[PDB]
Amino acid sequence: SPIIQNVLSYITEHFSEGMSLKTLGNDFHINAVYLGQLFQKEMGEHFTDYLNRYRVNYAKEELLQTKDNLTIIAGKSGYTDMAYFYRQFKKHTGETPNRYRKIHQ
Repeated sequence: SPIIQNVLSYITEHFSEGMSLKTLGNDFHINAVYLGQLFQKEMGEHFTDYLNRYRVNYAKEELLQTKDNLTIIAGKSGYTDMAYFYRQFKKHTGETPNRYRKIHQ
């Protein structure tokens, strides 16, 4: 099992919890800088950009499947910084969260 496979699978299991190269490095006992570099090499993008797309893809479905609160949904998607969530959702869907909800729900 190459390291990259283990990390990719780990994201699927834990995407909603606090996660970074540093927490992954600690969990896997592997140098965090190297983990980031290996990720950039194999995936063609930064770890955080992959993780944001993954989280936003969850958020966008949760926004349509529920009438639950937006901040609550961001929390369930792995965001604690709401300004950051707002930026990231816009980046990965092309729309603001509540606009996306409006167009598609």
